[PDB]
Amino acid sequence: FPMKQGVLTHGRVRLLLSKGHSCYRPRRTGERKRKSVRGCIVDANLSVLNLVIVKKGEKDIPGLTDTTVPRRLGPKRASRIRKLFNLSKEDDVRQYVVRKPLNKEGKKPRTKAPKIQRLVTPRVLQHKRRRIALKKQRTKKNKEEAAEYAKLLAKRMKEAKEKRQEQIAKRRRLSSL
Amino acid sequence: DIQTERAYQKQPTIFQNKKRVKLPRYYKNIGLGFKTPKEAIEGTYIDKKCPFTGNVSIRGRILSGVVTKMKMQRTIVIRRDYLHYIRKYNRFEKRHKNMSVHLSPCFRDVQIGDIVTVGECRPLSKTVRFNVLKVTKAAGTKK
Amino acid sequence: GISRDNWHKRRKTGGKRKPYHKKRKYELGRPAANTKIGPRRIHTVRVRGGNKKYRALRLDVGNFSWGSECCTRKTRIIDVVYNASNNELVRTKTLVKNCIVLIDSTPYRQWYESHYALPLGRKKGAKLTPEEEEILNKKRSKKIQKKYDERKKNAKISSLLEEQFQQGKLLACIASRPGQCGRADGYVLEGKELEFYLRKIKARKG
Amino acid sequence: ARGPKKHLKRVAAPKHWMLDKLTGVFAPRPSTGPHKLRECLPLIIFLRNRLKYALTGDEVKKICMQRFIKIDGKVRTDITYPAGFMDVISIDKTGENFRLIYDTKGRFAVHRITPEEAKYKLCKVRKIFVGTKGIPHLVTHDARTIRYPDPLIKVNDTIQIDLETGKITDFIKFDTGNLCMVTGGANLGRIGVITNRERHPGSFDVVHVKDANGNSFATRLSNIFVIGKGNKPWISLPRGKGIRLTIAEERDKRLAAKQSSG
RNA sequence: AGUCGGCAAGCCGGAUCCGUAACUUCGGGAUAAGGAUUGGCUCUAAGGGCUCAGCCGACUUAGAACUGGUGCGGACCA
RNA sequence: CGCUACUACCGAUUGGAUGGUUUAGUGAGGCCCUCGGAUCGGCCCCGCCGGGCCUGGCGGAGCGCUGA
RNA sequence: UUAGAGUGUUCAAAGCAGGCCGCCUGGAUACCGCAGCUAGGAAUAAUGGAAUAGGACCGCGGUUCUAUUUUGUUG
RNA sequence: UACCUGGUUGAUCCUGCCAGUAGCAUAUGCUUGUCUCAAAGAUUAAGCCAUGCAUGUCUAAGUACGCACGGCCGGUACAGUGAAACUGCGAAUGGCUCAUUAAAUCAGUUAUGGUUCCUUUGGUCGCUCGACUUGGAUAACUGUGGUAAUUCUAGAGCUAAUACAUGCCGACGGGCGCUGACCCCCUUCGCGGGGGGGAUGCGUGCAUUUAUCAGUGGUGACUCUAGAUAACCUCGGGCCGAUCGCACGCGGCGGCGACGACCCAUUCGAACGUCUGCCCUAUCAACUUUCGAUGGUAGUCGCCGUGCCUACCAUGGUGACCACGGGUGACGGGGAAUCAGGGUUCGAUUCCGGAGAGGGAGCCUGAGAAACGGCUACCACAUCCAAGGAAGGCAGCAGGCGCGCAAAUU
Repeated sequence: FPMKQGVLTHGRVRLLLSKGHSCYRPRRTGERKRKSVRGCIVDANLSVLNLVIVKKGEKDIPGLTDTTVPRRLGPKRASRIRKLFNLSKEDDVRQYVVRKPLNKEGKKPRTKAPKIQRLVTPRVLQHKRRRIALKKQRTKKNKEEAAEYAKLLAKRMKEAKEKRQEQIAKRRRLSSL
Repeated sequence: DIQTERAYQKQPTIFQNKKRVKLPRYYKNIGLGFKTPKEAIEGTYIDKKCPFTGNVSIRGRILSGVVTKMKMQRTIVIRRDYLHYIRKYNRFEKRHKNMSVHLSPCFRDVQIGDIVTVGECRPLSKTVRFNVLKVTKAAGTKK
Repeated sequence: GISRDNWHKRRKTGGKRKPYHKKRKYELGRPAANTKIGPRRIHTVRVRGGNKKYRALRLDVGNFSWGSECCTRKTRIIDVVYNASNNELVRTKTLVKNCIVLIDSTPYRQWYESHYALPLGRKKGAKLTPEEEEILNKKRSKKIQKKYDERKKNAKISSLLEEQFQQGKLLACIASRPGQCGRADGYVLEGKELEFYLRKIKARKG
Repeated sequence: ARGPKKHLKRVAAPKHWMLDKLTGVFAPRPSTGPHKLRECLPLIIFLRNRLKYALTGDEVKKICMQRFIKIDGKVRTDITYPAGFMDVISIDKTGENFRLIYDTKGRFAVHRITPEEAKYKLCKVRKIFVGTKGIPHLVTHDARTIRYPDPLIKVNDTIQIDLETGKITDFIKFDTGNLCMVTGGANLGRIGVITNRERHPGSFDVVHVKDANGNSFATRLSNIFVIGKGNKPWISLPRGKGIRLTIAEERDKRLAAKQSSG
């Protein structure tokens, strides 16, 4: 039973674990479950302790201070590349990508490069130029239709009053009959 | 007179605190050719469930009945008499359904035996779902 | 949980219903907010349809309106003085719709003295020291004076209304449901309605 | 239930689809759209059970994903789309235009229209909404909220919109004398002139409709759809012209057609 | 289980709110049986006189909050 | 009246059994509220400095502030 | 579903199809009470009107408020 | 096809039942060649269940550095498939069963002017006055592990977004109202009156909440829709696009989409309500109520109407026209059997509606669930264990046990 951080005991308790807690992985969305997790207080009743070296001492352990394994992958987001190689907001960034040569038996050596995400390309600006053009036609459509309607109810302006021009004109003719 | 409750009751639409130097009662047409009674316009009562001076919309069905009890306040119970037809014995049977209707105080004088015309509206209480629209005085009873 | 259903209670005749289906989700009821006076604390809850209600738990300010003057300013609530429903909601000061509260007069006095520039409040014997409201009293142009002094035609306010401007606390009524909207809005009592609640408030003293 | 329905049994489908009850348990459930589930006609039926273009359910899906069926100027790819009343079904491959209007019976007739008449259709306004900035609106019977309409176009009229532009061109005012196309109920499929209007406050207003042959009938105002000024319509009518000859005459008409051709 | 035998001792006990059987001479049985509550404190409501408002006057009941090591008919009475 | 068989009835036994509905106690669990603050941050603070007050790296502590 | 129209499933129970040297058609109709809605009829059966006339009509005379059309426009 | 015959008597005519007669299912017995249809663990046990399966899902168009395959024209990143994983959506439909339930469910009829609604469809989406693209985690993966055991997971290194946060130029150049410095014109002995402009700052989109003021378009009727003003704007903050793919033609402009959202309609509903309708029972005649029973007022809560709930008042409400109580071998209806005309009986059962997943209860997620092929308890029952623990719900399809007169292929 793993130990959950911040439980303030060394025994074992059961807790409702949800989306976000440790020692639990929900299967359905919004699922909760009880799990018997162990306390955070270290004691003799454990099988394993995970330790992480903070400050390296003067001596060198042949197990951990010896074998260095480089970073598995390089940065993938475009902005993270600029922060790595101290690059400007204007210079090219595409050639500064960390590619890795892959070599194995049966295939000739290729080199794989990850696809840079959140990089400015003309496809983006062509996409950005399109929505602002859509904003243009909407404004165009609104001022056209309202003004077209504006003369159209004004087409009924002198069409609604000119009929009442005949209503009271008989109202005086109805008085003289 | 009025304002006999803990809260200050007033018609929620009209605004009675305009600077000066009587009161403009609110009343609506109810529809379906039902004439708003004179006292619903001149009287000063305040009822939120009155179909003329309150926030209820008359809709659905329009029934009729006869008053039987008035001991309840602002509410009376009418009696609907009808004949249920039974197929086997080709006859009828008197049946009755008494329902509780809200009687807005615009109808001052109405006694046991008068025929009222009620109208459906939204549920006003646990049992009340109708409102008194007009009151036809009982047969004779001119004294 | 607590449900608000019709079938759990007796029929019109008095006969007992027998439940034919267990408690449903759409017949839900929640614990009451019981909002108090203090620093703003609002918890939003998800409701039917993926919308939100704002459970005001503690409120200090509120957008109250002055009817006759057609003015409204976001002032701070002071106390709860009267409640028609339950007498225990003024003891444990709780804001619910249709409650007589006290609000500060300053956001209104400074408006009425900027629109009419008259001695509102300010009991005689002491005068303004910073002299800013004195700037509001004088140095008007002659053209603007004649439109300003004709505001004296309606510069009067009720004796009952100005009296509470002495204390700086106005009696206001809550109009928004704070346990639902998160806001505590309302209007300022005036005329008969103000005179009515004063009769109900003094009668509580005895 | 615990939510909305998603299936439809073969027996509970509306009868005017004319689905035989031996093929499958279910029926094509019309996806939500501009028309109600009852008055609609899923285009899976219009292609498999009306034109015999397809045979199975997979076959219309292959047709629709070819971008071949153009409904009201728009191309849909959903087989269960509810092609309702007066929806122009144009096909570019065969150069054919279909308009869904009712037969003299309750069923939908397969009407073939000329292309230049397929670029417009009639619609029945439902209410005159007023937008958030004094912008007038109307909603047609196929849920087309058209803003800035003509001020005279009231609640129970019809309008002649153009499909590609989506704009109103002309409208027929609702009054006695205009033609009508009863849509719903017992007289579903009758075409006649409107002779009288009966007001009923609160309830539904019933309108008396005289047919071209003089056997006048009545229908509530909700199920009426004017189509033309006077007695000359604006749409090309199918065979029968919406008269509903009595069952005595379907017998003599059919038996006369037997020995006439032989 | 002692003993001829529950002898002696013990339990029960006030009040408020509930609830109360067999049987019966219909009156009873009956405080049947069986439950719950009970302190302190701070309040609210109701119950009157004298000239609508003002001025006097007493006790009592019900309800609420808070609070104590669940203790509250704290002894007495029973 | 007597013999045999069967079916119901009365009947001491404060009979028994199984359901149902409950009064009163105790009351799991969730939910809400009032707190709680494990742990994870960032800012600020200066020292060491490469570029022309802004920046990138090294450490610290008040946790001074703030957030989860 | 029942009744029922059409149709040689080889007949029938079925089914909703099928028919002609691309066309021609079908997939109808009736009943579905009781209650509610709509229009007509006025026998039958209820119920009401005016006999302390607070009766009906016909014109009136005064009282109070009010759409106002009017006072050329400004009160 | 509206039909009767035997049996009381010494014999007769009657009342009258018994027994025949014919359907209809349920079981059962005997028998059985063909062929087309076709019911089938409802009745007793909504009793218990081994095992297996029954809900997953990728397009050119959210994330692709797994060589896991694979193209070479590469250095201008990613040919192009693609497991896995993240994200999105669905899992609330269907299927099963009939225990509960007697104005309840349900049916017809209407209302939602008293409410919510994923999706689809159509509208809206430079109106608002101050960026050529921002931030840091995490999965897959590498490595180290634990426990007898699970669809258990811990620790350490990395690494993406249509995941999670943050946030702008533009439109935007001024307009429109409020403050109004100030200036100008006529008349007046004169203060005075009228006609004006006006710097500067402020507020100025929708949605939200409240208050007030007039009648664009509506209804049978709004406290409707729209309009104006004064403010409010929830940090557990309402939007106003920091996305994606194909063609590409002319400093930058343009097509076709995909996805995404606020809001209004629309569809799909759902949820409450209206009127009328339900079997047997009086050896059930009064019932309900300060433990809400019936109303009033004000609130609380709820998506909204309402004793739904709370407080304060009133003393009501139902019943011989059968209330209330009990029974039901009662899910309701469309229907089925049988009939001359009337009826009688059945309806667990493929369609619609309801209810439920061993019994009750509580709840997360979501537009929608009080979900059970989702969780949390308790009760009952039961599995695995290394004895520390872990795990379960066939009234889904098969199948087994049980139960029975009674019902099929793992």
